[PDB]
Amino acid sequence: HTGYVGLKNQGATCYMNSLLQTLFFTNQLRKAVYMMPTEGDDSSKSVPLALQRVFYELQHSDKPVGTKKLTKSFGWETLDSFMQHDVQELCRVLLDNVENKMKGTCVEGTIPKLFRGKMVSYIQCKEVDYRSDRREDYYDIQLSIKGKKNIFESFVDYVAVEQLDGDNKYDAGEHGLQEAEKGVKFLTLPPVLHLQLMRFMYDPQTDQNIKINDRFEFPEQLPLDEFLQKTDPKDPANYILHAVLVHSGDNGHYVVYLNPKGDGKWCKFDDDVVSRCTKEEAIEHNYGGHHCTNAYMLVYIRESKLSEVLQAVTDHDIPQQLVERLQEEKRIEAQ
Amino acid sequence: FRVNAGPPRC
Repeated sequence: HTGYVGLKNQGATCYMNSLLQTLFFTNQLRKAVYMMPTEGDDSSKSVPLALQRVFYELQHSDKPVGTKKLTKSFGWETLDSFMQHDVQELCRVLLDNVENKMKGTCVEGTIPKLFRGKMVSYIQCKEVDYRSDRREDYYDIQLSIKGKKNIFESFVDYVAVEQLDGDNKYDAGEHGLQEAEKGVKFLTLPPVLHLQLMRFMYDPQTDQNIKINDRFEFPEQLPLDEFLQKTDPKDPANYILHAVLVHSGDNGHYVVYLNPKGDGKWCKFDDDVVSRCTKEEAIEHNYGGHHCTNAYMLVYIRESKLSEVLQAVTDHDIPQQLVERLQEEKRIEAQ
Repeated sequence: FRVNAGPPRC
């Protein structure tokens, strides 16, 4: 059909399937996952082992792939589990498990190398001369949509200066209570940028959460060099759109649009159905307007790292011991 | 504000 296989819908996994494909086509991450020393792990208790199983099935199987073992592995079985969490939190669970299992191994540091960026959070008072420059690391960025036309305005809002004035002034300690400014500036941007849009806000005296189906534009190519304190020639902050995680409905149907090779040949992944689609269906048709189908997550890849992030993955990159273990489990399932 | 659907978180 398309050389790509889908994932079976077996429950209220919601965004999970959409996330998995996005993680599966992060080829460097997939090859890193394949090499994790999971030989001694418990099959039904190891999240990395479940992820290796899922990636192997997505790469080799011709039939839709199931995720019961994975969902049992990270223990999201309560009724509201997927509804109570967001995609960032599930991605953090999976990647934290993977990174921790990679600690003390030959594939250590892959997660920070692919998804970690550096940020500066600053607080400076206008009256007294004091400055706090707490430095923070990030693996995902949650951009606001309400009132923002496109990604550029959302980023401007993210680095916007916030005024801490009377009745909300900043305690400068030795300098006493002072009026100040709080803000955030970007130091670095990861090779793989996980942007999540904020399409649900609390509404008092109402149904407590209304879906924000407002129009919001995102470009195929995202220049973010202007949002860095110090730029760098020969490595500009130009990013290529890679994944578009889309939701239809209200407070739903979750579908992921992906061009795995970064060539602009877009595909639609609707659980077990993977088809070819236009760029317009993947980008223009998911801005939102007045329908209910709009994008909630964007995944960008830096232009200078595309080839390394999207390394071609052959069936030989999977360690033969892992292949034997997975084949053994498949044999038992067949019997 | 929230990115996905579900119960309120605020």
